[PDB]
Amino acid sequence: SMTEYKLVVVGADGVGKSALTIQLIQNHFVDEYDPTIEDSYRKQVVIDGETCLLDILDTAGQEEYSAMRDQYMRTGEGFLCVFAINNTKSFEDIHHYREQIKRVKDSEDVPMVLVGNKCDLPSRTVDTKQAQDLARSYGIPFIETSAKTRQGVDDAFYTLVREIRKHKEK
Amino acid sequence: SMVNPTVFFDIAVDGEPLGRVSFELFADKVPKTAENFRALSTGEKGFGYKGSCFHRIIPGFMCQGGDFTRHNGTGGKSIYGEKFEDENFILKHTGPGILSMANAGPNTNGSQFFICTAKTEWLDGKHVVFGKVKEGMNIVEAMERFGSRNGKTSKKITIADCGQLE
Ligand SMILES: Nc1nc2c(ncn2[C@@H]2O[C@H](COP(=O)(O)OP(=O)(O)NP(=O)(O)O)[C@@H](O)[C@H]2O)c(=O)[nH]1
Ligand SMILES: [Cl-]
Ligand SMILES: [Mg+2]
Repeated sequence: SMTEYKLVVVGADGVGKSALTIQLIQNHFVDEYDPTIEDSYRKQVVIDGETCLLDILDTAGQEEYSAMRDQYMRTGEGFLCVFAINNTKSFEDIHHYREQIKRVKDSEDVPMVLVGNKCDLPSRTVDTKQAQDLARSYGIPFIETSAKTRQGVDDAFYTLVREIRKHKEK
Repeated sequence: SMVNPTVFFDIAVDGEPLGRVSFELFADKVPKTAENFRALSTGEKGFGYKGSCFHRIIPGFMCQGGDFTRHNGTGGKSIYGEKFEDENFILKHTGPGILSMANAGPNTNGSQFFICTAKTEWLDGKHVVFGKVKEGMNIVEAMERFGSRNGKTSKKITIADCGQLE
């Protein structure tokens, strides 16, 4: 079989949206910070035995162009909502991204995965339990990742595809 | 001008001369911000714009540059320290040629700046406008063609020389 999924990566600035995406697409970790305006990637993968093309939209961690950010969300089928485990503000921003996604998709049931990135670092400020509790209240998966070590990278994207597939079954 | 300094950038494309852009710096209305840009253009403090890159060029919007510390679009510093406060918002982003400070939120001016190639009114009250292109807008228009939707440039656009004009 073959399907195709539009995935959109969102979250506050500097949390690792691009580093996660580049690990998935290019299998390397970028230590330099290259701020995003917008980037798009395509990758063929096999998830649960079902082949699919992932169209990934890597968005900027912006708060000013929310109106422009709405078109991204309209066509996206699933959303990776990323915060960094050493950036409490980025975690506090998550509910804003979820409210935005729900508004644009006109639904309370939108495929999404909460990603806590940078789990390799020793400077944690957000507790795993805090993130697990938030994800539970939304009814969505929570995945801890490190773009640096590649821990959880495939898991985050593949879990998002599973969430889309589950949503399409309803 | 009898009051406002004029500075110039000699722009290069992969090291080859493209042309000169000169700027009027509005020291009459935005003195601290204009003085920072003037001094960074002459290099008189021991650091400044000479050699740095226009790292983000988006056609229809702006050309942004000025990171001479990290050389990657995240850095920069002012003559007053790493950052300085937003001086005023008297002037607005009214059209092509406006020179304004890049920032990462309130009171984070360093050295990065942008040159508008269109009216960018949504930046009013968030970026400090402090100058305008005097001569060489055709050179800015030429630089704009090396940009792309996401700001990445197809050739390296640098400030090969800069300074203050009489
Ligand atoms: N140690 C560590 N550093 C990481 C990790 N992910 C990203 N970084 C670092 O964090 C910085 C920002 O990463 P980046 O992916 O550009 O963040 P972003 O969310 O895409 N930022 P923007 O919203 O501006 O596009 C970079 O210096 C990058 O190397 C991670 O898992 N571990
Ligand atoms: Cl902006
Ligand atoms: Mg990015």
